[PDB]
Amino acid sequence: SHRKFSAPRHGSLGFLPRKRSSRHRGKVKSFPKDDPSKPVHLTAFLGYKAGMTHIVREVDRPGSKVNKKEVVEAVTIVETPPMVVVGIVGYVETPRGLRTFKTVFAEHISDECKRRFYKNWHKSKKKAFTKYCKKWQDDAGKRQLDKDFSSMKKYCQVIRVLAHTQMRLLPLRQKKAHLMEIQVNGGTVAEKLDWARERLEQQVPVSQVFGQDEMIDVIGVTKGKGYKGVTSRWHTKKLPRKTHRGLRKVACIGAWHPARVAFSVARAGQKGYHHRTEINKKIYKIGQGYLIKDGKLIKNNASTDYDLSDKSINPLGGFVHYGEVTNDFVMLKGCVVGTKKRVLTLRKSLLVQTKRRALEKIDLKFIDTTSKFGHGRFQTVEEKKAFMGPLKKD
Amino acid sequence: NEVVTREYTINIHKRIHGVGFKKRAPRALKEIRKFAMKEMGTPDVRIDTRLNKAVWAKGIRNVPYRIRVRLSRKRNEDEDSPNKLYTLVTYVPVTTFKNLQTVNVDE
Amino acid sequence: SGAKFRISLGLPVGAVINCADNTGAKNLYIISVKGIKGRLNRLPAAGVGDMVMATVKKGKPELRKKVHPAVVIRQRKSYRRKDGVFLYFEDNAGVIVNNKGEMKGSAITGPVAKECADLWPRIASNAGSIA
Amino acid sequence: MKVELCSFSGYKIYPGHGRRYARTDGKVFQFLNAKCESAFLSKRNPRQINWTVLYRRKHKKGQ
RNA sequence: UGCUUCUGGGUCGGGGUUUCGUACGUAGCAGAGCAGCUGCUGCGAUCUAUUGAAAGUCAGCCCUCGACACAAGGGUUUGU
RNA sequence: CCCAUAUCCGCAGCAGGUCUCCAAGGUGAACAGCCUCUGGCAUGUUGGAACAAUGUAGGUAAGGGAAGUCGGCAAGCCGG
Ligand SMILES: [Mg+2]
Ligand SMILES: [Mg+2]
Ligand SMILES: [Mg+2]
Ligand SMILES: [Mg+2]
Ligand SMILES: [Mg+2]
Ligand SMILES: [Mg+2]
Ligand SMILES: [Mg+2]
Ligand SMILES: [Mg+2]
Ligand SMILES: [Mg+2]
Ligand SMILES: [Mg+2]
Ligand SMILES: [Mg+2]
Ligand SMILES: [Mg+2]
Repeated sequence: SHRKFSAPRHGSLGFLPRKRSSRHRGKVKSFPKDDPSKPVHLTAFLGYKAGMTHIVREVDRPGSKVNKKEVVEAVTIVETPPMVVVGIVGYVETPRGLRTFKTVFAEHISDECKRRFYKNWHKSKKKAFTKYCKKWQDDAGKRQLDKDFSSMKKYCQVIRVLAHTQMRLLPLRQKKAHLMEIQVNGGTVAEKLDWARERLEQQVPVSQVFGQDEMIDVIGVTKGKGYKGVTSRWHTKKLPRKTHRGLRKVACIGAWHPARVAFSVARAGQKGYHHRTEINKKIYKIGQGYLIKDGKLIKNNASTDYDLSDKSINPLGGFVHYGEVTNDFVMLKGCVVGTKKRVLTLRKSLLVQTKRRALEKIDLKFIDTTSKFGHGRFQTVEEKKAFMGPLKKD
Repeated sequence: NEVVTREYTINIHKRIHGVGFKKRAPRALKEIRKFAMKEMGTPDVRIDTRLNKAVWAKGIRNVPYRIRVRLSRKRNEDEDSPNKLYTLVTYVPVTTFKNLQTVNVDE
Repeated sequence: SGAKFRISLGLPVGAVINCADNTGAKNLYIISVKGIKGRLNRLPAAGVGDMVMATVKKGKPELRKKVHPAVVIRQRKSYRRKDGVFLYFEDNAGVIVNNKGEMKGSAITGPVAKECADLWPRIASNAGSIA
Repeated sequence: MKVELCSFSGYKIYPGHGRRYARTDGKVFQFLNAKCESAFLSKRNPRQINWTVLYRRKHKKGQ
């Protein structure tokens, strides 16, 4: 018989199966559709979730209750040291879909990238690309590369660059770089290859990919949470306290007929560590990394037009469980998937951004840099010392 | 230099963090014995009964946070024993733990 | 024009709040909330600035035994504002009104939340202070 | 945005920190954290709490 | 994820951050009083100074490159 | 000699049953509960490593306060 009172089902069947992701680094499932009339540009990037904070800005929203007024907004800090292009991969459109046509690699590949090619770097002899790299040094090999580059011009329709991160500049334990294809959108196929060929072994800073006030998508793997029951995995109603044999369950997992449990019924199992794509996360700031100019370390990348204090984005005591952000970073509005240190794929939007929220221009008045390791109450150590005064340590 | 002696401070606090009350002191001994093997590489580790008394001096759950020990690698006089050497872990009473380094002891 | 923002709801159905006007009612017993569509098993809830349907449990005999439209003006449950401020009051209060939003009384005791003052001009003009 | 001061401890509260309290008598207070709020609501006098600005001023600790 | 680029991670130490709230001892003509001796000496909860002191703080916090040792290894497989 | 969480009866070294005598200090009204001495024991027919779900047994919870449910069942408030 029909269920007495209507109610929406718990959870979305569009995110099934609720299993551990097969990839740790978020995969770009769909790159932006190429527009041949735009200049050659890259469409994605890799960053690492440093941590969260909040900022003060004045909203510019005509007809809104917060028009001309200051608001406090949470933001996620993603460290984005420049990537290094090391290879090109070309694709051919076939009636069975894009097929990898040809891959070319640069002559020199840093050991961070090579670590990606091994399961035990300690035990290996580091022989990767030791014989390929010779193709760039002899006339017979060189004449074979430009033919490979010429073939990719005749036949390939999609061009991507194999860029990798620079793990030596991060505060992390890992030394193995994250390597990913990035589609080269823009001009003709020939213009894509000349642009990509010129940038082999070169560095591509995040600013060259993304801009201020741009809406982007973050792709990553959520925080794993292990085996979970239906109450926590699916958010079903807890049964009454009197229930015998447990109340953190779904009471009826199906009807007599069909004589099977259906795929649409909440069950226990893995929670978290799911691949997810989130869209429309606005870029609030592309902060510049530390520079040594005239013997001085310039690090006031957390200063604003309305706050001239020389402080970095790092909070007192550093980003908890992450470290210190000393490279370029992207300040995203809101929260993103993953743990601290999680590698996050930054991708340009697949949509046309014509909305007041999407077009709004961000102007920061303040960036909170108090300690997150507790209830921090000082923005800077200079401010803390001036308030507290001398201590017994002094 | 098989026969060597060094003085260590063992941060028991971080070794037994999260352990249940009735298992806290027993696991301090297990971590002290695990620590000695790492630093001296001798599966035959002998813990002085005075060090055992120091780890239990406050009960099963309120174990001391830090403890200053001394490790001496000695030759096993037991020719039958498969281990030529063994480590002896003794107790060093200290008033303070501040600025105490790993120190070579010369006998 | 400018529309109010979501705030934490502290007063489910069944909450008895003070009556902060001079009608005669001493407290207001919330029996429902305006605008609540709701879902299975979820109680309708109210926050500062929300009109509700209430009964007087303690007060003048004429005000009891009937349903009045009331408006919440203070709540003990802290709610975030767009400036990041988490505000809460010492007690939950409300005032009786009519469907048009005009106060059945003429004076209010205690402060009134800015959320409610903006939404109800007739209540605002009677508020001694705005929090 | 301007910076308030904790009504109990005298520390300054930056935007997005602590809570604001409005009493039925019309007085409004700000608190840096639940520790300061807890002391204020249990009717503790800040002049006897060693780590407050009122205490150190009273005992001339900084001076 | 790491396992020798005079380099690496580790341990301890130090520094930062942070929590609680001002340590033991010592001094006090601060202390309601009381006792003994001719102002002094004792008992006395608590109070003030030393003293935002002491204590803890990664075990899944941040930075050290100070001390100490360790690190160039071991086993089983895999061929067009 | 055992006289009972192992010498007795329950098929057994069975959380059951089975008649008595002596009876320390502290707190306290107290043969209450809590700690200790004399005397006794080794955690109740196993250990090690983990700290997922669901349990069993204990706790805590903002705002509301029975709206839950057949029913305030359960817990909670009160307590000398
Ligand atoms: Mg129906
Ligand atoms: Mg039952
Ligand atoms: Mg925190
Ligand atoms: Mg229901
Ligand atoms: Mg037991
Ligand atoms: Mg046993
Ligand atoms: Mg037995
Ligand atoms: Mg509650
Ligand atoms: Mg409460
Ligand atoms: Mg009912
Ligand atoms: Mg019902
Ligand atoms: Mg009952």
